Amino acid sequence: MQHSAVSWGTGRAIARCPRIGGGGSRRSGQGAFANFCRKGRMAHPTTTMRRWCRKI
Amino acid sequence: MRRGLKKTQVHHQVTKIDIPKIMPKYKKNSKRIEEKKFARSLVREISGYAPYESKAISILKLKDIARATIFLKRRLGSNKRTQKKIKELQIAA
Amino acid sequence: AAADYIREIQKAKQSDIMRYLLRLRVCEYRQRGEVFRVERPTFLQRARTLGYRNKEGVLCYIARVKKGNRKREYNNGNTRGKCKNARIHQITPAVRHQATAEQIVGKRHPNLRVLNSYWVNQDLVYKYFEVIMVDPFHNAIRNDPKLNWICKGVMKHRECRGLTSASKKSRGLGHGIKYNNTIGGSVRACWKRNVTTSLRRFR
Amino acid sequence: MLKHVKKTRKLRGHVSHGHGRVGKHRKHSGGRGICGGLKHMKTWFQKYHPDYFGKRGHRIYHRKKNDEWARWISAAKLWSLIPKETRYELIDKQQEGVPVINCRDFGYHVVVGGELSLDRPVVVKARKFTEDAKEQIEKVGGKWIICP
Amino acid sequence: MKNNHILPNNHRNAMKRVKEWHNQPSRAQRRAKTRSSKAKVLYPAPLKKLCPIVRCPTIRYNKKQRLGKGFTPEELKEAGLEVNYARRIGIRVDNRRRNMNKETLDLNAQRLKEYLSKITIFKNGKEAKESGVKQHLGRIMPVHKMTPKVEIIKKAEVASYE
RNA sequence: AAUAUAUUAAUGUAUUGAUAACCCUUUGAACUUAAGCAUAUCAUUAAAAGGAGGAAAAGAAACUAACUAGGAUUUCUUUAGUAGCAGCGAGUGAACAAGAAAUAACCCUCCAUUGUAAUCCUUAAUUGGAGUUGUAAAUGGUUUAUUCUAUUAAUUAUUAUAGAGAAUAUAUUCGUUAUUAAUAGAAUAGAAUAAUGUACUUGAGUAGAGCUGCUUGGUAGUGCAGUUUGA
Ligand SMILES: [Mg+2]
Ligand SMILES: [Mg+2]
Ligand SMILES: [Mg+2]
Ligand SMILES: [Mg+2]
Ligand SMILES: [Mg+2]
Ligand SMILES: [Mg+2]
Ligand SMILES: [Mg+2]
Ligand SMILES: [Mg+2]
Ligand SMILES: [Mg+2]
Ligand SMILES: [Mg+2]
Ligand SMILES: [Mg+2]
Ligand SMILES: [Mg+2]
Ligand SMILES: [Mg+2]
Ligand SMILES: [Mg+2]
Ligand SMILES: [Mg+2]
Ligand SMILES: [Mg+2]
Repeated sequence: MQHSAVSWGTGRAIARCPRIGGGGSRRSGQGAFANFCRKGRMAHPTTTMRRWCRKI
Repeated sequence: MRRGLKKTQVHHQVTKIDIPKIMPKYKKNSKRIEEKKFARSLVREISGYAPYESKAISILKLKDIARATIFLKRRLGSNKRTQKKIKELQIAA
Repeated sequence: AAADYIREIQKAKQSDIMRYLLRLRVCEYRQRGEVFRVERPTFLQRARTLGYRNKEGVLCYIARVKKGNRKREYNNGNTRGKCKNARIHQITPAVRHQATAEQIVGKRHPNLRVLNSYWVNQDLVYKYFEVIMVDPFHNAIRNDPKLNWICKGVMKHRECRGLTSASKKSRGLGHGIKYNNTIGGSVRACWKRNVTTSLRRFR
Repeated sequence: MLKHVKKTRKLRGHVSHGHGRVGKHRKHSGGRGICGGLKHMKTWFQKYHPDYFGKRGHRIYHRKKNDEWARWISAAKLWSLIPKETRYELIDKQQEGVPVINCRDFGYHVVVGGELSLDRPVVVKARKFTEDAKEQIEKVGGKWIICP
Repeated sequence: MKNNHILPNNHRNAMKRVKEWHNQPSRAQRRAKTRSSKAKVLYPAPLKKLCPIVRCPTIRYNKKQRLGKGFTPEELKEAGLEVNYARRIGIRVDNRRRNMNKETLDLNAQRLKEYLSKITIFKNGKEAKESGVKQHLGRIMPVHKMTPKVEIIKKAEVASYE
């Protein structure tokens, strides 16, 4: 979640998913911020809240 | 539910005692008090009264005691401090 | 003895003596600036109980505050929000006017540290206070055990953190059930430990 | 150990999960929390929870829990309060001795009614015997004393 | 909400501010480590100090006795110690407490004689380190939990019991 | 150089900048929830500014209770999603008692023996000052022994106090294991050297009232502040 992407909207013959803004490289214009995007975070990230021990 | 149980209450009996403390946090000093009470009677003679205390004297010269009580209740807070001040002013008038 | 005849004289501030003497000093203060330097304190017996000692390295100053509320400053009364919070005029400050007198004199002199302050006299427009400041880097105050505590590291700028006795009262500390807030340290320390839920190991 | 398969593993391959096609699974249809108790969730409050709305009674600020403590046992279980060693000795040999029970020494304050176990007289100490507990203790031949 | 449930009450920021107890077995190792390292610094002296016996205030815990904080100086006057001398031995002193009865004063006065009959005093620390005496580590003379006792009485006295 | 102090325009002393976690003050929103929304909630939050330390803040009752009574501060369990607050709607929300970790109390403010400022800074120097509108501050680091921490350097079988692991080829080494040395720092104890008079202080433009605004579960102040008045 490091970048600052935002969706471009409809009317451009392109998908709705968030695009990397800016310009000047091959990176600008690619998708972000989704589990089905490359170099994007996964849905339901694991955490240390999980119960590690049981009680007998 | 506390009402009916309070009507019947018996206290466990213990023998009492009264012993004064070895080192108290407050030692009443007789010498230290009498210098404060003697110095105040000297300073009130050289200095005068407050401008609200001068008006309360001249009202008490007309014997408007019921008028002078509401005059001091508006200035000071409590009713006890009014009746302590009237005894100081009725002597000086 | 002579400590008691002076303290009873300077207590009654409505008498014939003190009304005469306070009128002269106010006319002396208006010719001066904001902060100026006096040699000996005006209220001698009051300043002595607050820790003053006639030693070299103990200095006294006098400042002034304008005695009123302070207005919020927006362009036209537009706060750009809801109507729950749009009041401008009737808002009271957080600390007393004794505390704001210390921040003025403490900022102008970064050389020294502050001890205490008290009231002197009033006008229509101003309130006058006297501040007592002491040098930490003098060799006469670095050596005695009576004031050796003020040369520590944690005693720098006690006004900006609210540790002097003038501004300590506004934080609301004490014993009992009336001070249920600030039950640990400060106000914000009491709130943080109450909201957070504890997740133990076995549960 | 004994285990059960989750319901998600049986649900792969079907176009939806168990949520239908016409009425889809959206976020928060009907509001969040317990909202709408007076307009459109009126029928749910009527069947399962009457007395939710309104005020009743007198309000007391700061009830003290420790000052209003009261524990109760029946009159029947007073022979069970006697410890296991000396309870046997009263049965077989010391058949004439009368046991003395202090209910506050075990942590009970009030004695509600019931029937005593055996036909021997006893001595009971507590606070606030009920009216049935005064009756069935004295029927055997006992005595009740209000104890601090 | 489409069945028979109780009214749920779960706050909105319940899981947003969380404190986790991951360091629980590692904390208990450290506390026993500094406790054992403090024991060698004062070798012949015990680890803890003496405490008095008091009653609990309310009516729910009225029949329970408990280790209090400190001794009033009047109970030391019965035993014969002075408060500047008794602080150097392992005795705790409280000055805020007030005396109430005779039974609670004769109990604490008897307890001070038992502590004085056990301690010894050497000359200097070089003499004390050389003697090998077992060092106590727990609480010093605690209270013990009572067992209830039922008294057996004869048949005649129940008409005139108190 | 700037803002200030000390000595005689010159000289000495102190502050200024960096932080992206924890701590103490100031200022302070809206998206959102209520199936709309304006009091309410998000929130004593995010952003922003000021100030210090390896921790900071707090701390020796103008308390809690109604018992046969407890005893400075801090932290954990529990009381408790309770008493209560609120278009009494959505929602929010404490304390005593009880079981533990850790324990420690003290100093100024009078008239301190007036048969004597006995004090304090600075100078190689009663040298120059400060101070009676009231200053008062006992001193020796030598040596011996023990324990702990950090960093460097050295020796380790081929039976084994060494079968943790790496590297080469298809029986050998570094280490592990177990021992010493050097330097720096800290603590405890012994021996020796230095040193011991007199001390009856209790907190004012404060505490509290009238009007006004914020805050809290506090309900007709729980706490704070401006103005007038003020024991
Ligand atoms: Mg990734
Ligand atoms: Mg402090
Ligand atoms: Mg579908
Ligand atoms: Mg549906
Ligand atoms: Mg449909
Ligand atoms: Mg949100
Ligand atoms: Mg809405
Ligand atoms: Mg909606
Ligand atoms: Mg809307
Ligand atoms: Mg708020
Ligand atoms: Mg600490
Ligand atoms: Mg501190
Ligand atoms: Mg809140
Ligand atoms: Mg003196
Ligand atoms: Mg080898
Ligand atoms: Mg006082």
